[PDB]
Amino acid sequence: MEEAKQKVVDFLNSSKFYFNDFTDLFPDMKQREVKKILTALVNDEVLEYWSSGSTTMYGLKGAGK
Amino acid sequence: MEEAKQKVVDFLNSKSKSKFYFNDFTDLFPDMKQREVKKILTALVNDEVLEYWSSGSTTMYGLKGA
Repeated sequence: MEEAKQKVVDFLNSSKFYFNDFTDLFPDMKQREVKKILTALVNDEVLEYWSSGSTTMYGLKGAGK
Repeated sequence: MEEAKQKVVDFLNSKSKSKFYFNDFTDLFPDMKQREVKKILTALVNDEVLEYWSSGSTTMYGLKGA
């Protein structure tokens, strides 16, 4: 798959991570760009996300369970 | 994803251990051919939804990260 998406899968495939923890890992990306990459992974069901506090939290599919 | 692949995902995303045998899945899909079940599971592994394990004389599958 895509390189930026694989970077996200490997980081978690190893704590609690929010949307801004990901935008920190992609310095040369826009907030818009990173949200799209993470949303594409949720669509494909590699990741699963939800509303947590005043932002969003992401994890590998089944993290909640 | 397609119905056959979503079926697999719903079963593993439950409260159910980390990995199951290839035959645990063919057990769930009695209608499907063994070849077709191996096909969808290999595809799910290719898309990194599932992790693949060689176990004994057979194979094991589970949610990536499990």
